[PDB]
Amino acid sequence: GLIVDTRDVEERVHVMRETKLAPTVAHGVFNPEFGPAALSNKDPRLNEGVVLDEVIFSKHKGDTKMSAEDKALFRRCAADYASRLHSVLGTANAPLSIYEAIKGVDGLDAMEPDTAPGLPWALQGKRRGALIDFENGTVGPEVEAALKLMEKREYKFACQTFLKDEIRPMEKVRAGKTRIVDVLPVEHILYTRMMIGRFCAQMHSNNGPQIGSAVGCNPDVDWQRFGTHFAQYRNVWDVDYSAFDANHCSDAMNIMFEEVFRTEFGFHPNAEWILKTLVNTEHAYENKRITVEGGMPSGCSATSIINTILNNIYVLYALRRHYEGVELDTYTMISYGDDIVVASDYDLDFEALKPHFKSLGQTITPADKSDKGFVLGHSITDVTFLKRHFHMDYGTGFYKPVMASKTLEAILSFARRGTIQEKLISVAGLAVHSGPDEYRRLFEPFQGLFEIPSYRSLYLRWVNAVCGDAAALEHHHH
Ligand SMILES: [Mn+2]
Repeated sequence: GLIVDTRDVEERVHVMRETKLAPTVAHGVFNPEFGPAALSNKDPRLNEGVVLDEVIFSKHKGDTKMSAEDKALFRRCAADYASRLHSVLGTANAPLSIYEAIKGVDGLDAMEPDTAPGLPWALQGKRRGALIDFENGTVGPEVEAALKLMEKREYKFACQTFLKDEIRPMEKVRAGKTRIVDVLPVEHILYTRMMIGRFCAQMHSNNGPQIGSAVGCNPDVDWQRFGTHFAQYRNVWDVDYSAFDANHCSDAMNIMFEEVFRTEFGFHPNAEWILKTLVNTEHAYENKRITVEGGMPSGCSATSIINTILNNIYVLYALRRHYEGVELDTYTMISYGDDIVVASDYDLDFEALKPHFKSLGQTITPADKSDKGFVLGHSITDVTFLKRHFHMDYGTGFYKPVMASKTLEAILSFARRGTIQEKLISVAGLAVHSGPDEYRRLFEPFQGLFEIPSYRSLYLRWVNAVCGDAAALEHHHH
């Protein structure tokens, strides 16, 4: 994004906090090169010269204005992807009711009752529950008023910069690279869900290579589906971006919103409008108000879907900008936000695509260090996706999502107080695919103090999850 204005105002929107994460018993055993992100400039771990807001907004180094020709190409790619998307999902894209937007529907989680309400409510000491009845799925007069402004396209708002309390590599922690959540007003999230939540629900339910989206997938179940699909192709590329969300140019965002969320695909006219309010945004950090043109705000509602859609269009765009005769069946891919796996039988020169991604303001690099850039010949078993490898389970012959042990060690080394038992059961679901020896080793520090699921129990759970028929078939003989 391009920072076009910065000004100081009277109202100080607080951003500095103390971490809720503490080391666990596993920290002393694994000693990970990971720690809680700095949530304050006074944090002693920070390097000299580090000012949080400067580092946080340093990713905004311009809004790439695409040529007329490139925008035309982009719109064709956006429309072609949209065509695939709405062919698979259908056109049942009318607004959710206020009740449905709050309470959720099949394939769309309910709204969080006690997360940050955003501005100006945070400054007024009003929590989300003061504005919305999450039990009954109704809204108070303030939100009702705001919804009318959105209906009339007169609604304006500021985003609240919220520091992400999370574990990061210590290199990034000390550099002040604390990630953020751009907290939009609760009514904006509500209306966005009203406008495109039905579409988002359908995206989740139809996740896969066909629509190029893994959003709403269950890695336990879907690694078999994804792994088997990508194993059929000669080439598989693990592509990485740098600041994917920040570098979405306004042209790309606008054109995507225009082609994907058209009224002819069942959307209300304000679906495009409310999405377009994400393009030029004002961000509150303490007394500073920073206006950014371009880039996707780091939200938690429709952000992953939007980023996933753009990722799909980018690949089509880049390939078509370099090669002639490129269509959606020239390659295959799946994406979750910035994360992406691409495959094709064609020897696609991904190194040569670099400048074409650059015309979108995006910088692509291979997942591995840089073996003289991108290369052909890699398979599904070489790549990572959602921090998970595609490994073959010897017991079943199904693909399983295997996380690196150092990742799991880092995850296990920290936790929010009072949540550890819950976290361990969750992480056990991730760790089971590493095998019984590694599973045992990872949870050994917690044995006795907490209930650790048996490897056996999680393996059997997984077998049925990935293939119920296989689980059944194993009981045919004594
Ligand atoms: Mn990657």
